[PDB]
Amino acid sequence: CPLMVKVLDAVRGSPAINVAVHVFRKAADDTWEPFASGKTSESGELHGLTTEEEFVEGIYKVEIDTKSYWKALGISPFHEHAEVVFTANDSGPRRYTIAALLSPYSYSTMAVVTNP
Amino acid sequence: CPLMVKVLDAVRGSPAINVAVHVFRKAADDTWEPFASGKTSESGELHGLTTEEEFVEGIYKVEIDTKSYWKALGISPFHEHAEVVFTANDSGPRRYTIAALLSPYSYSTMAVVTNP
Amino acid sequence: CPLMVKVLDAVRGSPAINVAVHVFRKAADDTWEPFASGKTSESGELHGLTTEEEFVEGIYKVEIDTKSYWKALGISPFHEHAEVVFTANDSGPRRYTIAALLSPYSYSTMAVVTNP
Amino acid sequence: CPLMVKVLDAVRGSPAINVAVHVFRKAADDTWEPFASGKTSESGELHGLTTEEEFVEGIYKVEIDTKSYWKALGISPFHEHAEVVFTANDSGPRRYTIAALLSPYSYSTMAVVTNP
Repeated sequence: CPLMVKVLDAVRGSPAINVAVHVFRKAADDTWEPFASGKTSESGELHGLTTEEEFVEGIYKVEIDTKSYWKALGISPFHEHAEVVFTANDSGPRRYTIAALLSPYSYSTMAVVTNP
Repeated sequence: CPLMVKVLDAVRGSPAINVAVHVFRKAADDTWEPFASGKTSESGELHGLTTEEEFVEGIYKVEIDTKSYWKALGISPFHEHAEVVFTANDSGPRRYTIAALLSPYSYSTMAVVTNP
Repeated sequence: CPLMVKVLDAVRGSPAINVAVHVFRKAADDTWEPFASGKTSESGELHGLTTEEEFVEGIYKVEIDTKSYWKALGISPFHEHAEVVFTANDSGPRRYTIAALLSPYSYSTMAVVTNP
Repeated sequence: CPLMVKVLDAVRGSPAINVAVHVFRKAADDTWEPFASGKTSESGELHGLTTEEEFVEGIYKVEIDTKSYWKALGISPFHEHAEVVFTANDSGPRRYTIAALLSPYSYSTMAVVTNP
């Protein structure tokens, strides 16, 4: 559990279920290499993306596919996706929870970072 | 205009128009006394609530009638209203903008305090 | 667990620990009667406030004592407290998670409502 | 002015001044091509990015240099930058305001889309 993503739906007051999430890591040649992906569960949470060993220092991008979520609810949202870009593990291994609260024309995102 | 209120609708990506706003000031006996009120304009803003002379240091509450706003859109909301409670402090010249971003099950509020 | 409160600190990227929370329920004479209170744990969470039996239909106010939290960190925040006011259980018993994300001049609050 | 960006600082309750903002438009080959850029004004706003003629339908990215903003205040931030990605749609006349509310470990963004 060094990386967990949680997504909530501010319209329904619920977890955002079946939201696709793609994680990327910046490579040596400055491109975004695919790192891990998954979908949020019935709790709005996505666990198991990576391991402590694999989640090395680097610049990571978490891309939450909000448009597809809204569209399947009948809403035409503003954003294509929510993107969260951050340096990880640069002072040693940490645990990151990336949370997103979604509305059709707005989101917020928060990171909780803990040292195990 | 030392106090302005702005209300935005995160479902429709618009100003929140015709929202009732009530301002109170905490009295000596610790009750909330009516101070100012109005309805947001087409821009989601409510100007002209008070004056520099009248807006003395004290504890204020801004109550925003969110429930009625959502009910008029046919959307079931969580909150009865949104409440913003703060102390006004003389600390050189100051203007307060209270912003609220509304979703059915969530709101965020921000205060922007500036000196012209 | 019909009522849980979670508080996060957007400055530190952490749970907001030792935050006082007071819950009130609107009485028959339209006053706010004390209902329950507590403090957030090391996880930022406050569990055990009430029981399914005691948490009847009504209008509830959750008052999160944000000012005192900030002040003990050396920050002079804007708000006195964050207040969350809502009708509960009016279509039968539900479980409510009230979350707050705190910054010195801003907060957001979200409710997750589930039917057990 | 079909596109305006506003950036606010939730730690200090102020406009976020002198923040670099870069706008990109998605090209045919799926890369992000520079489109407009500037730095926020004393009001936290960036006006004059584009024109109605130039701002055709397409996918845009607004990148806000949050990290440099926080570093200048001596505050350690989580994100590399804040990114807002959206489709511009002709649907009668329209003006887009992209707002971002910044905290060290969190941001929220809102789009206000209006027709004069």
